[PDB]
Amino acid sequence: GASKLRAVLEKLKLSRDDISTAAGMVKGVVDHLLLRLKCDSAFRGVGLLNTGSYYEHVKISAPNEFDVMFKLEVPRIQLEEYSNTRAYYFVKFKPLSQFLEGEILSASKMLSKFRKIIKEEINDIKDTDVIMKRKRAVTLLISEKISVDITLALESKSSWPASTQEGLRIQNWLSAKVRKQLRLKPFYLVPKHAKEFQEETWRLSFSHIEKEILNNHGKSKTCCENKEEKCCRKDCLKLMKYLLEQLKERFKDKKHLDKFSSYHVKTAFFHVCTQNPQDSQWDRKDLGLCFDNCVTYFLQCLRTEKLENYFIPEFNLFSSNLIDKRSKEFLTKQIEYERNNEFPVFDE
Ligand SMILES: CNC(=O)c1cnn2c(O)cc(-c3ccccc3)nc12
Ligand SMILES: [Zn+2]
Repeated sequence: GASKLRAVLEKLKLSRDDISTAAGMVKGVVDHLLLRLKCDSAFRGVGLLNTGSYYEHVKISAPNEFDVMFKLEVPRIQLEEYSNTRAYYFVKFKPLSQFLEGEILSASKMLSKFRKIIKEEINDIKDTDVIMKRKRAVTLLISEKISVDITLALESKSSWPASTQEGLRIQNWLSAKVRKQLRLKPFYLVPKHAKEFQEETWRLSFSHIEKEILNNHGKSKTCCENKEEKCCRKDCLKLMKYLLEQLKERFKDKKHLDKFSSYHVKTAFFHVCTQNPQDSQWDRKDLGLCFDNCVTYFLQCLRTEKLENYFIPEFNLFSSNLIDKRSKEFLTKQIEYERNNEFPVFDE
């Protein structure tokens, strides 16, 4: 039974126009900020990284909340893996000379200048109302409705770090040909500190590869281009994302589900895609059965405390050090109740 699932997808489709207009406001303000940022010597090669839920056509809800990524090409860089983390690194070289705190590029000094130019650029913009919310990377408020989370990401056209070597298991699904082509693409580093925290580390980002895989997702090149070749991959991800957002909303006044994100759902989704490489395993008629494997796999990750990063196999997103067992058990309790009662949180 996919009735309640198909119902939700129709309601989610109704949010498309509001999200689209709101994205229009954000594209306006962001194109402006990038024009002003490009003036500074350090942020010369700055550009918009067209990655995220919106460009991947999976932005389910919240038109008043957008995340934007700013790429900055860095020339010949050297990475030093921090404390065997496989995801966190120090950026060494091998225009950013001003931000070097030794031989290591400072995340803090880099972000400070970024925050400084952005702060300076939002007072000069009078056309639309734009306010900047203080740091607690950079958050804007367009008109007085839309919030924009702005992330800075370094771009490296180098070969991917060794920790990714056994990641991106798309060979039997998307082909080895595609895996070779994808790994030839750059890789990003977002400033994220790691526990000790180490406020000088950078985390690996493959937002662009997630987009490529989501927007060209079948074994067949003509997947979702004809009546006979329609699949339910994207619809399963949209439903998983919506399941977490609804439960997170239902229990906001509890605080358990705070540490869970759409990235956990997306990672689990790519794992299920690897397990079911055939387009025939994703038939539109089988949506109920397909979403049930997604729910089921996700629950196994919660129980076993094992959700490996799709690109970095050794990095566990569901580690006890990141999410406490009692929180995973609450999320399990709720998802199982929902599945058992024909998803009451959907019509909610
Ligand atoms: C909770 N995670 C997120 O919200 C989130 C969003 N993008 N992204 C991402 O591009 C990478 C990772 C990540 C987190 C830990 C270790 C390895 C990779 N996380 C994210
Ligand atoms: Zn498809």
